[PDB]
Amino acid sequence: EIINFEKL
Amino acid sequence: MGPHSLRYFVTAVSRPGLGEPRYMEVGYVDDTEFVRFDSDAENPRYEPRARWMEQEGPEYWERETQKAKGNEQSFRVDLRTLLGYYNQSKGGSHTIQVISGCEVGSDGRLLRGYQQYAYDGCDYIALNEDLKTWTAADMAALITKHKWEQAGEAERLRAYLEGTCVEWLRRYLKNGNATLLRTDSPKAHVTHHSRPEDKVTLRCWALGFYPADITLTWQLNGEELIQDMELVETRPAGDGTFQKWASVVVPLGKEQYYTCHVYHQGLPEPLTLRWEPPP
Amino acid sequence: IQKTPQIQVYSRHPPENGKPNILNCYVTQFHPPHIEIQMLKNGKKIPKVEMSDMSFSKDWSFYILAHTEFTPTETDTYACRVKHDSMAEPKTVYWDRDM
Repeated sequence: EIINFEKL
Repeated sequence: MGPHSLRYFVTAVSRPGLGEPRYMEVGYVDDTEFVRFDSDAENPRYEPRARWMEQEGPEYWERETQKAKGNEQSFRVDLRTLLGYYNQSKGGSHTIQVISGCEVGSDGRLLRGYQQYAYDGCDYIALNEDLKTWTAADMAALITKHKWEQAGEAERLRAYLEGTCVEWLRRYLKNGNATLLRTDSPKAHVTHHSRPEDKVTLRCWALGFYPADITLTWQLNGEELIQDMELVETRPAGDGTFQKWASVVVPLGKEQYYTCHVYHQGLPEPLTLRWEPPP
Repeated sequence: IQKTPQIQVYSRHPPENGKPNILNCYVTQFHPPHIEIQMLKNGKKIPKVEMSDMSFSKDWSFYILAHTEFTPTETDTYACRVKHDSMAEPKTVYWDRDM
């Protein structure tokens, strides 16, 4: 299960 | 079962004027792909392989599809953000890639965590070994660094790494553990090829092996020929298995003085072969 | 930056004349991911070439496996031709059945 990515 | 890894490979590629960015999430267990999201479809969804499907249920993959589309759109913004950071024209194609995941030891405990970013194929920013601080690669990534340092992004990742990531990995095995079941020993043979004059080439082949890691060596009466040896990068056969070869140029008539050695985790012990001419 | 593709062309199984086999063209070490790959039989594009999904490795470089069905003969010449932004001109690599 992949993480939720956060804005760069 | 020794150390194990869960890793996601993420690609976001803009193509201005030619459509929306192409987004992909690819999940690997022990370097075996087990799931893939590809945004390049009318109604795109997570495509788990048979095992993870229905050994997890439809609801779950539905929710991961929705999380994938969420990530997709967040990355869309990021591509625009990075144009600004680097003062790049809006008309060119650019890529962002992530490797994200964890590795556990045989005790089930987290060994290593992965959260690393690249822009146009160069390192951008990465979570350090300490799982607390970040390595920015350049001035643009310092902007991302400061921002994440403020929001406590590192702590957000430790929780995922030590919680969700690690637990998924523990769940996979027991249940399965299919990389030793997927272990295939190389089958080796030596071929013989003519060079100019009084030299010949002996080529040691390893075929049909998995996983990809392998070693081939040539020995002249004990003592690896640590040079003069040619080889190719290990390469896929396309049926799941891999191939490699190593060759040496030896004198004509002296082929029986050379031995090929093949080391692969699938083998009861290293293979040892010579050129066998038919009679 | 931009990385320059490396190419290998080789059969799935040891080739023997007359026996259906598969011809691979394995392209690695390239970036950006847009790449144009074709396989050629005796100078002419083979129309039915199947592509793997594209992946990338730890160093960020992409890779992909093109392949096509073939039955080797003593004389037919195969090649794989790759067009990619890192290269002024298309790189071509010939199948050598000893490699």
